[PDB]
Amino acid sequence: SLLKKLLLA
Amino acid sequence: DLKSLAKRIYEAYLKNFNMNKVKARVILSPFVIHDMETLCMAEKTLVANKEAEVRIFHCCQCTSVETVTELTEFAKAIPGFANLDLNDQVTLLKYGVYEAIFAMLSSVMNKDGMLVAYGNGFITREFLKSLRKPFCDIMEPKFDFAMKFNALELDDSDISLFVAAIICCGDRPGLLNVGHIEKMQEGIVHVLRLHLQSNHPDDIFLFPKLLQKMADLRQLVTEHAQLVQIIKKTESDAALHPLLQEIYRDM
Ligand SMILES: CCOCCc1cc(C(=O)O)c2c(C(CC)CC)nn(-c3ccc(F)cc3)c2n1
Repeated sequence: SLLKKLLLA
Repeated sequence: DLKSLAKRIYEAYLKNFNMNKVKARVILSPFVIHDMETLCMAEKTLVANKEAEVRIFHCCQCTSVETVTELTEFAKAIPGFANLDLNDQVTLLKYGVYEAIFAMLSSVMNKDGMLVAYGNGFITREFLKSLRKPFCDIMEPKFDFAMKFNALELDDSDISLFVAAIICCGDRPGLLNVGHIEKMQEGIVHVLRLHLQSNHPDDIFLFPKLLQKMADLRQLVTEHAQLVQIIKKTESDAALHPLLQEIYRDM
């Protein structure tokens, strides 16, 4: 998910 | 540790949001968009075919995507947010970002319009209403919320803690560690209470006012998602950004 992608920056 | 929580959250707010209340009021005190003519003039400079309402829709949703990314980095800087399981972090952001977006959006709004394009444009409230439905039905409840929210005369230090309390909400559907997130909110809320006591000694009832604002925002977002689905299903050219459709999905 993109939100996961944002939170794993 | 709670002794530095208020300063830490305020610093993270100043660090991560391109626009805040101090910056907005300076500007509001910018190309004015008030008709189809000035909209086209503004777009000639601030934008690198589709119907005018679909163009504003895209500029609006592109703004939200940027705010969602800023809110994501803000939440990362809230002490204890990163310690939560990653699925809990997604849930808090999923349900929290649009409550925070409409709360912070008040900072760039007055009774006549709102700042757009990173402070470079100002679109009038009447022009948005003059649009065709359902696009003219979107911003009216946000201006009304912003008008009563702005009357509380919060500053960026108040708003930073308010947004932190919005994100760290233990009530969201599907949360795993409810008891710990609730304790995180209790600390943020307690620091907010203390801050409102010092920063707004003239209104010893400001904190219950803000509690109601959090409830008002949850209703403002649920009604807003209904409009998102109206546009997703009945507007072909109004494509949804993948990140936003992820957020609005099952919410
Ligand atoms: C400051 C920039 O953001 C403003 C605030 C804003 C936010 C959203 C949002 O849900 O992300 C949004 C939308 C969504 C569909 C309902 C896009 C997913 N549509 N509109 C909107 C469109 C046309 C208008 F004429 C006025 C508002 C919006 N506006």
